[PDB]
Amino acid sequence: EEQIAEFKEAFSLFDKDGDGTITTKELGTVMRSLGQNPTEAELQDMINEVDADGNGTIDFPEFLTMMARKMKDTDSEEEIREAFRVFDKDGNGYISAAELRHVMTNLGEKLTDEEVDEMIREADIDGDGQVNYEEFVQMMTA
Amino acid sequence: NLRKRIVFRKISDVKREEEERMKRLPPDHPVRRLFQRFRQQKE
Amino acid sequence: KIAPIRNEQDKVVLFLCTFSDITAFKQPIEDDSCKGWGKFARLTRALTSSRGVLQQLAPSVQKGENVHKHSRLAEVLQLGSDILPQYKQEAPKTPPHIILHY
Amino acid sequence: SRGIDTEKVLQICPKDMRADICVHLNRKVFKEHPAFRLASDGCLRALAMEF
Amino acid sequence: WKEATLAQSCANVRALTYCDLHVIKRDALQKVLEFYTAFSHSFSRNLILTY
Repeated sequence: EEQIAEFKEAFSLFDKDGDGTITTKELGTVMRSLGQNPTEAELQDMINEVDADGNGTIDFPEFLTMMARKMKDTDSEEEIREAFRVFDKDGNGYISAAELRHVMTNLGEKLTDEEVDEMIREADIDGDGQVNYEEFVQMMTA
Repeated sequence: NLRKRIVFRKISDVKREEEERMKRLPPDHPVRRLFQRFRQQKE
Repeated sequence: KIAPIRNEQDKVVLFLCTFSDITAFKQPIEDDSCKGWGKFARLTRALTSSRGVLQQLAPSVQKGENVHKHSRLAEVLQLGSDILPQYKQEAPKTPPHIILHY
Repeated sequence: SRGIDTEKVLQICPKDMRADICVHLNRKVFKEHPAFRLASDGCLRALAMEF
Repeated sequence: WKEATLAQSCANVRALTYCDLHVIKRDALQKVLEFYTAFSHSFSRNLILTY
């Protein structure tokens, strides 16, 4: 989910209008620059279907949905990303001991505090009190 | 003893846990099996 | 584009092949995509180098294809200057009409 | 190098300063190479003493 | 750490430009990595040689 952050430059380059959405003038300009001249009604229906609002303004989620649909990520990557989303209640991409206790209590698989701390240490590699992406995936690989 | 080390909790952490519980996984079968395997290995 | 390099011993030792993407300015071809415009956006998103300062004036103008290819090839054509050492221990030769103080 | 011995300057300082100096001198390889991005402080220092 | 044996160099390596190298001996690296098993379990997987 964090890989889509690089699309910001592409959106800015495509949206030369500078009004926060793709304008008809910008579409015509880029179309003429590229050289191809398809049907105008084709572009109208394409932008209407792409844009969620459908009022001629293209927003970020309109392109984000298409990018996500066309991504077709790997099953293991999707599983690990979903697991990280569900463990991190705050959604900041960080896992703490208290979050581990909260998810353990919610799931019902409660463990003793010593056991939770030992699991944290087993996942911990730099020994400062953090659990990271590569740490968890390396623990899962074994 | 430098080799031996103590385990503990923090006041702010337990306070925020109490606050969170006041404002209170069922389909998490694979990670549940993961936790079971980790507990069995630790046993 | 390919450009082999010679050697100080009068031989060819190394090749040099350069690369560029023109996906956004060519005929659109797709194999398996969710939508046509989605595939178009995916293809155009990989043209950052061409869409940069190399051809930044393209959106402001029209029918710029007559100069975009020349602009792209101009940078590649300079590789002959980098081929002057010819993979050899090139000494720092003194410029003309300047004499060493020793 | 002039009339300065790097080894002697290192041995003049105590162990903690020596380790910190070694980390600073070799910091390029740790911070750029991805293989060292999972390094704890102890292992990082034990390696830096040797490079 | 994997071969656990010494081998003959099969090719020469030569300098081109003024370069700086950061060299580590085999014995000290092996001792450190066997000391830090948790670090080695990721160091072996992440470190890939160029040649």
